[PDB]
Amino acid sequence: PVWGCASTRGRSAEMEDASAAVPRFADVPVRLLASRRDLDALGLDADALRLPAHLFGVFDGHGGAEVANYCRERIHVVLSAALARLGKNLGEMGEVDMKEHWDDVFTKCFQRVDDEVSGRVTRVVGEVRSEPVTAENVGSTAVVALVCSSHVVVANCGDSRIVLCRGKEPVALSIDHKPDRKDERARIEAQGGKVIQWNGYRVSGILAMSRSIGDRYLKPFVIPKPEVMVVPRAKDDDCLILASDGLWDVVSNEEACKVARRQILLWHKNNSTDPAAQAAADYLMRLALKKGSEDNITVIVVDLK
Amino acid sequence: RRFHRHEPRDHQCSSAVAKHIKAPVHLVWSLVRRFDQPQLFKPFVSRCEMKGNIEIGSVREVNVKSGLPATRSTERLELLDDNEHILSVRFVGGDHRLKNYSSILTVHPEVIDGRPGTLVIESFVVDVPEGNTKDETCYFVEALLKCNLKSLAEVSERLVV
Ligand SMILES: CC1=CC(=O)CC(C)(C)[C@@]1(O)/C=C/C(C)=C\C(=O)O
Ligand SMILES: [Mg+2]
Ligand SMILES: [Mg+2]
Ligand SMILES: [Mg+2]
Repeated sequence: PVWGCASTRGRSAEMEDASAAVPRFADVPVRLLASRRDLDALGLDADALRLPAHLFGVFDGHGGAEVANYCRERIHVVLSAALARLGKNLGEMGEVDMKEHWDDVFTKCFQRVDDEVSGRVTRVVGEVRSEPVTAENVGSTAVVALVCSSHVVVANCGDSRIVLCRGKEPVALSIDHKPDRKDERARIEAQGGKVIQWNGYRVSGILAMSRSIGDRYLKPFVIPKPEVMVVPRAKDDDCLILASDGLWDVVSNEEACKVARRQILLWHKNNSTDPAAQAAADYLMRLALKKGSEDNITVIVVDLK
Repeated sequence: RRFHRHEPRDHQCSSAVAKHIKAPVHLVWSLVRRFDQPQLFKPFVSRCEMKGNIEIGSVREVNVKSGLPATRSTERLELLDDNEHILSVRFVGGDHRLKNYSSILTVHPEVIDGRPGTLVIESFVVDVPEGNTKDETCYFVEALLKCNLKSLAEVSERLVV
């Protein structure tokens, strides 16, 4: 329920990174968090219970910042409406496959945002727009973390990454969507595309990721379908780190976890966002700058304990 | 086709892409001929600097946007036939992997849906970089060219309404 956000253009000409932090963005149907049997054990299975959730997001735009900003402004609204609708449908199923439902709600949310970006569906601005938001070569990564009392649900689409610092060990809650992945290469080549090593493995030799919002000039090879990971919260959990590759290209998961935990503990022993988590995010950002990153850097740190 | 028939050696690749545009040829050519402003229709160009007037041998310095395998390219004007609508450009520098890249773009009249329209053809010959195949190099260049001609079509058709 507590976070900090550090974000800088860095040594770059333009700023194409965006981030979002929306507390109480939606109410999560509890049937997405606990089985009907464990809730029925407490008698909390007849009506439609809901547990408020927070949403954090990092969006690394390319070819411009319009798509990243649009994801920041729209993803939480669409996801909130989708969860609201699914709440009126979980009670009609004897047993809830929670992981498949999370995958479906995040897939439909990301696909809706992508269709709004590309202009395949209309968007509300008292007025309606139907043209694409920007050119066909503009896109953005999207990593979102839904945090609630019981679970962290991660939806990833691109090469931005989120890491859970749990105990003495970092746990990656998202796998980068680089086109050299075996399953992603198999999908792209199965659709008739190519993954070419051209200053890195790239779709058609151009884009260094296989999934993103927008980038309609590279469809159907680049898709907006996210990978979702549902992880229950434990007392080992310390913090979450959501960042663009401006941090991950120069800082590893372990170094980021130890640095963030040490900075939070240091602020607490020595002494809306949280000041300690903000100190952690700022330290991570300036550490990525010090290591030599020339990229935009965005870091959200979510203190869990 | 006499303008897009390169003679590639085995260590190189050469190809061409075409695009039909619902706009008159002198408008499309009026866009393409601006050697100093490739951002007029190239979606990947962010900045372009050129000194002096446009003439055979002029050199433009191009900076491309993010999300690409390169950042800058130095390109020289090899040919500009205003009345034949022919533009030929050679890459002479930059931080990219397109060595000895030469392209020829021609603009031709054509009737599209009963209205005046344009056929744009852009061919190229380029050295295959070490580690890549011909199919990969031609596929990458064809992808960029297809994006450029699509954008040229959209800007040209938006300038008719
Ligand atoms: C978009 C981009 C990516 C690269 O990796 C090379 C380079 C920087 C040259 C380029 O501008 C390529 C431009 C090409 C092929 C054609 C053109 O636009 O006439
Ligand atoms: Mg970017
Ligand atoms: Mg990277
Ligand atoms: Mg980046």
